[PDB]
Amino acid sequence: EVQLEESGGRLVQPKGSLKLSCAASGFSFNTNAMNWVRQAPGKGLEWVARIRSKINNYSTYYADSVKDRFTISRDDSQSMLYLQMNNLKTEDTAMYYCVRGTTYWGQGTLVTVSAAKTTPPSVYPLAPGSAAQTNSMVTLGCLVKGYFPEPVTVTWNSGSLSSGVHTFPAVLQSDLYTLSSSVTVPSSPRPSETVTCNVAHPASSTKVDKKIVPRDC
Amino acid sequence: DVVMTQTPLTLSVTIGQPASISCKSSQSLLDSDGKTYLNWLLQRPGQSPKRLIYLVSKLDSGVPDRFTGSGSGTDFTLKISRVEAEDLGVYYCWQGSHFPYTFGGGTKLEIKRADAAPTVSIFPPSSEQLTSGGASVVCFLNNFYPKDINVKWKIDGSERQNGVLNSWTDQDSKDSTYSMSSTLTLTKDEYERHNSYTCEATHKTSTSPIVKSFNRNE
Ligand SMILES: [Ca+2]
Ligand SMILES: [Ca+2]
Repeated sequence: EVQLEESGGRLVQPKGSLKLSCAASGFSFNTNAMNWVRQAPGKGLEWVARIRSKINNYSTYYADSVKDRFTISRDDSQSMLYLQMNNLKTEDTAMYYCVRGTTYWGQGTLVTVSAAKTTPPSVYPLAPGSAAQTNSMVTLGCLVKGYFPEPVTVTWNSGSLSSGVHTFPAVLQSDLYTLSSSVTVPSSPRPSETVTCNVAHPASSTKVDKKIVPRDC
Repeated sequence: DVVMTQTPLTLSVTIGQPASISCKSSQSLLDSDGKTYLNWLLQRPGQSPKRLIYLVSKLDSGVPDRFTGSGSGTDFTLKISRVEAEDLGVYYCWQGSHFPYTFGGGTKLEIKRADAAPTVSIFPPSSEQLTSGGASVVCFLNNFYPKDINVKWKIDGSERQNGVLNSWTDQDSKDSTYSMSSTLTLTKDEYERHNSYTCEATHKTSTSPIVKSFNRNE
């Protein structure tokens, strides 16, 4: 199958530089025009750069906002598309997609341009105080506070608990993100069967497990 | 640059009902070679965009016949004969005729479902957090519809407006419902010199709000 895998995304300081990569497979890369398209957090798609095939002498095109700063290139021998980004600005913060023509999009790689520094989150369990006894369903959660940059992923019981999970998108308050996740299980499992959220902040190489324990005295 | 105008910004449709979305260009997309490079893409939540239509009306492989692309020059239409749950997401038109290759602003297709009251859960600050010097009180408002809800925070009967952070999930993949998280953050000191913490949920499903509360020591 056609596969496009972007690599490179991370936190860069304003005026900094970053090179993105895209590994293409399952098609004749060397005969295709390739594009970079970006999407700013919660925004629409924005076309960035285009590179033609060798037959068209690798002609390059750029959106006005990135022209002279961004460099699109390709290595046909390795089926690799590249995006070198110099003099980065905060408004360049986006998810960057590798696109074969106008047909197939990769998964995307997140680029954060900010003066804020990498900060691992604090992981807080959400356990009911003294809430309703004969409540057939029990809701539990995890509060993931004070991290940067995005993303953060939450998983429950190492991915076993899938149903009943509500993962809330992160909200940036003061150069720090806050996210929460909830899990609804029958009153038969928890407390008897333990409930743990698995939090991952790849940017700070943080992997934290928090067991949800009933509220003590 | 060619300006691509998409309308409506959002629409709410019942599964099995038709949908029609517009895309207009500031100049004709009919290219020098006689072909019109107008694509329709769907971005499902958490997914990357997927092209549905190309060359105005050509359906991509494995794209249901329920989708129809039409128009010419500057006026384009994407029509869905009857919507299915999997149609939910943001639709984009993308022109490839003139450089720079522009996109429309997007149209968010939402799934219309029956109203449903939220189920409300309240959570006090964890010990982990109190030890760290902060105190956050959380409220989960689960599986409600419509999205529009108001959450009021009350400390010892008195309304607090600052330090409140709200987040909504996307429509549930099976339900089409929303869930919401409401976090009240205050200092460990402020939290400890107060006993009653309440979050009040006012949703169209009832005139009376859904109240959930806790007391530091009980
Ligand atoms: Ca221009
Ligand atoms: Ca052209």
